[PDB]
Amino acid sequence: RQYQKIMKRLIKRYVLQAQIDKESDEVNEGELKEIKQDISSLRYELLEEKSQNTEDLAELIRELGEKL
Amino acid sequence: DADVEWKFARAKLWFSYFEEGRTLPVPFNLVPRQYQKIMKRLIKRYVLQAQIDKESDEVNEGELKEIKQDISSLRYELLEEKSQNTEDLAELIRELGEKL
Amino acid sequence: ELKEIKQDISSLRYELLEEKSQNTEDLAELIRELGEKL
Amino acid sequence: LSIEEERFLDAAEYGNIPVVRKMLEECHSLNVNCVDYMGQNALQLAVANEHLEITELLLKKENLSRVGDALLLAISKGYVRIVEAILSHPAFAEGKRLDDFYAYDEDGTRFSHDVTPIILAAHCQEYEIVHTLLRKGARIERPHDYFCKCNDCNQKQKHDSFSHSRSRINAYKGLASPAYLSLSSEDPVMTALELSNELAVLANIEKEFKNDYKKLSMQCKDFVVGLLDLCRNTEEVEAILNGDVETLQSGDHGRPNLSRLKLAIKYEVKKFVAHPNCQQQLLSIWYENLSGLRQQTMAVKFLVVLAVAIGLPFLALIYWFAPCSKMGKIMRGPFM
Amino acid sequence: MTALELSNELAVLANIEKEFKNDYKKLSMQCKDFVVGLLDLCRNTEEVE
Ligand SMILES: N#Cc1ccc(O[C@@H]2c3ccccc3C[C@H]2N2CCC[C@@H](N)C2)c(Cl)c1
Ligand SMILES: [Ca+2]
Ligand SMILES: [Ca+2]
Ligand SMILES: [Ca+2]
Ligand SMILES: [Zn+2]
Repeated sequence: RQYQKIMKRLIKRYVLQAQIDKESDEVNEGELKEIKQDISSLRYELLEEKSQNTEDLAELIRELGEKL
Repeated sequence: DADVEWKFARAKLWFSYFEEGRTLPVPFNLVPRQYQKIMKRLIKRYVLQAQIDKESDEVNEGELKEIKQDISSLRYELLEEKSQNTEDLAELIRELGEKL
Repeated sequence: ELKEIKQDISSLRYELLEEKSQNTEDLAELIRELGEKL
Repeated sequence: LSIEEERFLDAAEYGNIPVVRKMLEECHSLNVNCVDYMGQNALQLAVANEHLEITELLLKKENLSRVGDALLLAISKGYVRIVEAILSHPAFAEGKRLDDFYAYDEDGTRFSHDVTPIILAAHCQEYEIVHTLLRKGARIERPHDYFCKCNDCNQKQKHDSFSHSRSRINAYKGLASPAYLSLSSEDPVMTALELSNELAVLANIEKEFKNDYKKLSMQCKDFVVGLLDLCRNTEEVEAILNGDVETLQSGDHGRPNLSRLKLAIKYEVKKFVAHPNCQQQLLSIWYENLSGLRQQTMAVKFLVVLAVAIGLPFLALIYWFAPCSKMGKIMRGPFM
Repeated sequence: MTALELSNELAVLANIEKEFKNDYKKLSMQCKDFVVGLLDLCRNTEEVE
């Protein structure tokens, strides 16, 4: 079954080269926007995260202040 | 490339007369380590200019993805980092609450 | 140009990771002093 | 696949550094060599997406396979930091750039089996990577003559002639690249000219790869022309055009030793000779002792030819009687 | 083998379907391009054969 082995070897090599050629295509406006949207979502995640971190934290310190 | 082709032909014509050779025409010919320093300077200048020209190439889909993957990894690093920061912190406050 | 943008992300990563690491180090030191006081 | 292995591959592909670190430090059953649908393990996925932090964590593992293929993939994509990190691996101690070390799966290698890291870096003309590999002793092997009948060449011809010819063109594609030419030899302009001639010869000898060798010899011509295009003063122009004037013999009667320019004309560089920097030097030699006649229009030069034609016997008489004279010096000029 | 046979089938359908002749000629050219590109990746005589 050397023919089946060689065909699998060449098919995989074709898939890798086909994806490389697709990566060699020029970037468009749609792709750059998907990247822009990534930054936009990261901003919402991080700003809420740190705001939540301090709100829970300051509540614990508020309990500490009440205990005195 | 016609301009380059002619200038090479003219230059080949010039080198015919560069030799000391014959001065009289047809009727009358019957009768009797700075170099190493400069090369290093130019090689470095070539490398810098070659990299500038490579930077002048249009961006492709592969390069933009490597940038996209950077943002993706940064998101995982920062979200875990802040989550770890509060988990260790709240554990310390939990110990403080137990101490009272 | 895309590299200058990539370098921006790279510097932002170093600034934020050190920042949060510094935030907890100073914080945990204060809690360590609190634990010593008991 | 497996849930644990699928999660590990997904985290290693998408830069999830904390999760891959935790799994490396806490699983003890997940094997680092698990591969995805395309047969790419964690290291190849991390390198392909340029995850330096994950790459270093994986490289600290001992039983990590596909490390040499990971180096080859990192080289082919640029990724200087990842390339240096992989070169830090103990498998590349003192050099591995001269079996199955560069295989990217069970059967086969990602690139041609003869393409070593130095050849691959030269192909992509990564100046940073080529400089790094050259500093560690990596060199392209300078393949033997086409009609070489030695034992080593003969064995390659019998085993596979198709792969042997493709290995020869791969080596020449590495030597002819500007990145390797400028960083490997002390005299890139001299090397580029000689390699340009050699590839031009091989284009005629190898009819099958005639287009490839003509393309590579054009690269060497382009490099030498581009190297001449960067010169800014007469001293740098002479260093590219004439060569090492200190060790050159001289040019006859005060000329700038046209030996390298004669070699360029023989090799038909056609753009190095036709360059304005080169044309300026030859024009000065052309109008050697006739400074005023360069600026005159073509009509004046036509009248000069007619005047010389009428006074041609007188000029011949002057040359016989007074060879070393004002007119004798002018007549010996190439334009005269 | 599949690309060759599908290339022939689409070439036949280009003549039969005059309305979609340009489409079927374009698709049969894709199958030809795939088979040529698959042959272009071969590195040794065993893969070429
Ligand atoms: N110094 C010098 C020098 C002198 C003459 C040269 O060329 C000769 C000339 C000059 C003007 C008009 C017609 C012609 C015909 C040439 N003869 C040259 C001899 C060979 C013959 N086939 C062609 C050269 Cl190239 C160099
Ligand atoms: Ca695109
Ligand atoms: Ca690019
Ligand atoms: Ca990265
Ligand atoms: Zn040999």
